[PDB]
Amino acid sequence: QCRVCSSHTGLIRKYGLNICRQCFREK
Amino acid sequence: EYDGLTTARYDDHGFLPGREQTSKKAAVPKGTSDYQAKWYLDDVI
Amino acid sequence: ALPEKVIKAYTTVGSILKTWTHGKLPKLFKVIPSLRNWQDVIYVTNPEEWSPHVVYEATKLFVSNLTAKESQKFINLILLERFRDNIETSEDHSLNYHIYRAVKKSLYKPSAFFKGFLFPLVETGCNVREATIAGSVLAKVSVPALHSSAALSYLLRLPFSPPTTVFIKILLDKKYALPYQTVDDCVYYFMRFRILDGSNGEDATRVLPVIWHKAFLTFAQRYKNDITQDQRDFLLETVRQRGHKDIGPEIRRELLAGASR
Amino acid sequence: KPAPVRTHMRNMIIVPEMIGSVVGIYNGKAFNQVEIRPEMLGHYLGEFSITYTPVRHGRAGATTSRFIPLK
Amino acid sequence: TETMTVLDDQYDQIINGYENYEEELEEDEEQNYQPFDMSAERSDFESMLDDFLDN
Amino acid sequence: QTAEVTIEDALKVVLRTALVHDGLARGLRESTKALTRGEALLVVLVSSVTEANIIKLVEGLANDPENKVPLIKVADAKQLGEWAGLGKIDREGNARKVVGASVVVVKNWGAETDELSMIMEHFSQ
RNA sequence: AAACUCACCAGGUCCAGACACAAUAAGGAUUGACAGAUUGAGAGCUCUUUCUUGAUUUUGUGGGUGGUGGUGCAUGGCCGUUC
Repeated sequence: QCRVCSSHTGLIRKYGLNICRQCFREK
Repeated sequence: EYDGLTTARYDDHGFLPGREQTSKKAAVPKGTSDYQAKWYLDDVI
Repeated sequence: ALPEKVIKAYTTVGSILKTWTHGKLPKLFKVIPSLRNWQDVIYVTNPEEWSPHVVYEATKLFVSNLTAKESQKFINLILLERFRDNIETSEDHSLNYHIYRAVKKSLYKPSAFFKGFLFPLVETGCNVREATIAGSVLAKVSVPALHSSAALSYLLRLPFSPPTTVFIKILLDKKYALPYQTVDDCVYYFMRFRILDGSNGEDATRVLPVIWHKAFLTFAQRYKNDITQDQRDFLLETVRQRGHKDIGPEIRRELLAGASR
Repeated sequence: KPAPVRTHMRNMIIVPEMIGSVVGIYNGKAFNQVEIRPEMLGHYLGEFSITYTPVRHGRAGATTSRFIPLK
Repeated sequence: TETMTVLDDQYDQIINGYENYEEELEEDEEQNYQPFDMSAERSDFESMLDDFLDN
Repeated sequence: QTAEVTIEDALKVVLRTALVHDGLARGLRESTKALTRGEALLVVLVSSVTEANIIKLVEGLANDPENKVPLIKVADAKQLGEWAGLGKIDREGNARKVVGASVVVVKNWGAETDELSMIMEHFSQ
């Protein structure tokens, strides 16, 4: 995530960008 | 009768009664945890 | 320029004790302070990037083993970047196990606590809450009062900080006596607002959050006698231009009533 | 019959030499008493485990404890 | 009411060493600026080391 | 061992006044045992003896003057117990009471390096 | 997918009293560069049985300084989000 949410589902450790699979169409 | 029942007087919309039909079988080998006792020597007759 | 008998001991150390679980440990990392060259000790500590076990019990490399001059250990600088980690290097900013188990009971010689592995705090940059965190250090293990008038004569000579007055809060229920070269340090604190024609300057408004209401409160606690007595109205500008309502009349009594120490 | 001395792994191999002694062996918690003989050859001491209250496919009575009585 | 009360003016004289901490740090440093040894690290220093490279 | 006059003016003026430091270690269990186990490099004694069951065997180091062996005595008995740690730590606001001792065993000296160790080599002439 | 991963488990202990004064506080309170016993299902740790100790700190206690309990309540910009 980037600190403007409490994002707990679909979490990301990949590649340091912290943008979810559900956040390619949001973030 | 206090010990000759299966269900308390809650009939009068609640429980289907859970029947615990005791059909025990022996535990022959040595050493038992919580688990392995009932799957020791099951002579399924 | 060193022989290769000793160079070939401290390069492949990241193969054995990376995952410290059990066993009887090898004997070429503990022998670093056994080397009489202690230029080769304090910098070959690998200070800040470890995996397993380090904030409370067991870092005592020079506290009570040796004297209290060179590694007099703890609170500012050399390991600041690990002291600033686990309050600031996660989004929840909480505590865990690598930042729990093996430093903070270094205090068994607390004369080996105030120069030499971390200490020189309020001179060259420090935020509001790093003797509040070390208030847990100074309020879960012992503190002398020998250093209390070494942390009242010294800390107020310097540029200003909230951790100084946090030390004041931790260290003026010790109730052990004031040297008279010291008492003038804490008081120059509220006067400089008006000009008579003492006539004052530009450094007018000093305000800080809640531990400032809890910590000037520590220099306003109990006594009346052992100050330089002219400094009463110097501190009564908390009722005069900063007037208080709730806990107001429970402040002003460092200077009014009790028999001093 | 000697004493049930405990042993708590799943990839350790016993060698047959020791006719006449007893060791208790890991089954998940407890220590199965084994009078150690040449009657085990290179197979795991921690193979002594089928660790569950048994799989209810013929008498499904503990599945009846998860269902819904309902008000 | 501290009055001498040894030794409050110095508190055994580790009281000036926080402002000039790198000036009382030299009150022990100059004596032991030492080069390297193989015989004075330990006496049998070629006997009490090799416990590491073989796990 | 014990203290001279110009170590009266060392001990009373410095160590007995060093009420925060108290760098001394005081006879019912251990100072003739400090003539047994071997952990006494400096001893400081007492001569207002009335607490002295072992001190009558510590005073084998009072009336036998190794020559670090100085022997001339001081008076006050409960010095550490009445001031400095074995009891009363009557100091800047304290008022305590624990029964103390009379037989100092100094091993180690801090910053006061050779202001305290004047009991070394200056009597046996 | 291997024990770790991996969010759970079958059994153990390194460790909690600071701040004041109260019992002992330097005859060992409690400290450590070490020698053993060390093992709980496999460990480092302890100092009763070499000796650093250095004034400091041991404990039945409570305000709570310790918010390294923040879930926060919104408040101040700032950009996923809603337009």
